[PDB]
Amino acid sequence: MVLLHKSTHIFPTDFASVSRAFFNRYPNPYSPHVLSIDTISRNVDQEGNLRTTRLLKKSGKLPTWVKPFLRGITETWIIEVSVVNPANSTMKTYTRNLDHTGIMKVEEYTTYQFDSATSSTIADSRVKFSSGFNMGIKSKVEDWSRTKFDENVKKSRMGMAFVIQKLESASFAPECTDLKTKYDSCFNEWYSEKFLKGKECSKQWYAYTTCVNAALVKQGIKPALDEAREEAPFE
Amino acid sequence: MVLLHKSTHIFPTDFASVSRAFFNRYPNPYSPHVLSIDTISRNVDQEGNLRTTRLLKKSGKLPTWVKPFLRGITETWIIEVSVVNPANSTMKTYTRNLDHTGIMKVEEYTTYQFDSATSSTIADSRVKFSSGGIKSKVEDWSRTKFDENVKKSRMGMAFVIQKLEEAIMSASFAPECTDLKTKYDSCFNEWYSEKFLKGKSCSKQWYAYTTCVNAALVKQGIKPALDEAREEAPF
Amino acid sequence: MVLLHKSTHIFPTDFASVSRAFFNRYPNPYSPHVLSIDTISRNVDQEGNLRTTRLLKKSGKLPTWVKPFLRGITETWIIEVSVVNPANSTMKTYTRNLDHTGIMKVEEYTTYQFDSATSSTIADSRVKFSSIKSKVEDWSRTKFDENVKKSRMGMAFVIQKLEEIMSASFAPECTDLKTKYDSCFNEWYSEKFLKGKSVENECSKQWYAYTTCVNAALVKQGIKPALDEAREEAPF
Repeated sequence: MVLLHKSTHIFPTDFASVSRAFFNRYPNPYSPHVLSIDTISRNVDQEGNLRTTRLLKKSGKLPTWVKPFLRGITETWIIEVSVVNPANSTMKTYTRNLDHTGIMKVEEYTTYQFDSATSSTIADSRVKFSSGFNMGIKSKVEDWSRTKFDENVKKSRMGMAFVIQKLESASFAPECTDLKTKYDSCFNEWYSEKFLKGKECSKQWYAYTTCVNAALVKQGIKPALDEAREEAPFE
Repeated sequence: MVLLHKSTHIFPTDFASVSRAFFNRYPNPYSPHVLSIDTISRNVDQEGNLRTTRLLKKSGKLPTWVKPFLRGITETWIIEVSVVNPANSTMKTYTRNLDHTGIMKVEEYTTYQFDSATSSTIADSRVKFSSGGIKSKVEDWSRTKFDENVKKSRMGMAFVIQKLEEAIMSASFAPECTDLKTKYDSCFNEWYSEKFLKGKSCSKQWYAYTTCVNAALVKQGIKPALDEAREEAPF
Repeated sequence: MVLLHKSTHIFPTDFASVSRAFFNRYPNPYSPHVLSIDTISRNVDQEGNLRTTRLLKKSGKLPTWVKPFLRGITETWIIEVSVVNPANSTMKTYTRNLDHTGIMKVEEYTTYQFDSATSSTIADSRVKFSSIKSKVEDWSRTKFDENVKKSRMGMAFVIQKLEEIMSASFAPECTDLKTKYDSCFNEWYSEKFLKGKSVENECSKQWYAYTTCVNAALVKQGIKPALDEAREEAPF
């Protein structure tokens, strides 16, 4: 069963601020379940657009309709894929869960564009919930999905606003966090001062990605992540 | 079965600040479950007192003792009724849930009074839990919920008061109404603080907003329960 | 079954700031479940170190594997024991749950020390969970990861706030007294004790009023025997 939801939020600020905030959105007080975020790949493609894949870990609980052994708190992984076009001031993002996909797959697409008439950045989100099994509890799944969607809409807008206002996070592998911080800082400067302006972090990136990959080898999620990295969600 | 709880909090500030904060208390980082707040009716009565009814939506979970089909995350609607007397610096407020009432009804009365002698505003709260073999469990649940609510109320109000004193908005349940709501609320807030509370005294903004909300409410399952509740006289 | 976890966090600030923040860490937006914190005992010992025992109450839920009547939201009590050596810029802390210990006991030790090479305060934490093995493991790992995050975010929040809304007593009738005591203590702690200038504050009147109130409330609480028992223990 497939359930679709959609939302629009308008940020009263420039595209550059919104996109930077996206890359720095966690941690914030409105997203308590997020535990870590790592950058898996990043490059500027030949067309001049930034392509990034990130991996998030969160705590959470499966719905009450699942088998009892699967109930309770656990950690889940999310892939996040994005493209930024600095010349057109556009961004597209996609997320999906990497685990529990037979029970529930939740995919979210968001596009960001600038409304010059109102000097604001428009974020249009579409979410697809794909539920595996029970039709007998259709209404319940529906209710659940709506509730999840509504919570996510709020968390997204509050968290982004928080970060935007602040501008004016851990690796899943603690031994990589310091390296991540060093890379992220380098990237943030380059992103704001060079890339978005149409105008450098190789050592920091190398150290960090080597650390993350060594950690990922030992993680059960790696095959699922590799598989998802094969997908082309924007195609 | 009826369980009663009471609490008092003293805000070390003036009535105007506390009352304004009440109308703008959400969102705040201490109340993650609140999803929207709408103004259903508002007027100054012939005695000069402000009468307001609002409608809140929250996410939440029913207690573990309910039927398995009812367990899990859901959304609930809350009615909020208030009277403000600016001459006497008093406010009274009442909330109750509109749905799930067969399982649990939770009613809260709060009075706010300015004590000029101690330069403080006293908030006295009373909560009545009316529950439809597991008495001790219901008691524990009610105590815990109450203690959580006391904390969230004082922390959230303090957060908002501090923001207003040193001088990110709430959603409508109907996203197509949120922008209209923001415009109405802005107008009201200015009138409330600068004119009403000072004894010196938004129709277009109100009209557009309320027309939007009512059109959305027609389509909501909660409308009959809301109408019923609006007939009640909690004070 | 015993499950062990460990973590390290480095705060880019001085020992005094980190230690003060520890005693004022709640409330903060990253720890929604904490409902109250009370000081049960405090003294400067003959060696010049601050010995404190505190009692925290939090809301929470037992794991899904417990009997159905025990499921659902509840309140739980935590003991927190600490020692501060201002001369050496060291602090050690210990927490454990006082109730439900037959189901799950969670003990955490944290040490704070100053790394002069990096001008930072190092916090080393070790957690022991004493308890469907895989499910318990998943639960413990998840709880640990959540707690590591809440601790670092909450501490950073409070440190930043003081560099640039108070906690409740479990007994509401004692909160005002607690605030008066805590304020006095805080001022002394930062201005005198951490600077090696005093082993005795002027907070005795505030302490007396507050502790008398708390103890009167504690007599009526089911947790008192468990608290007394835990206070007999010597975690360090």
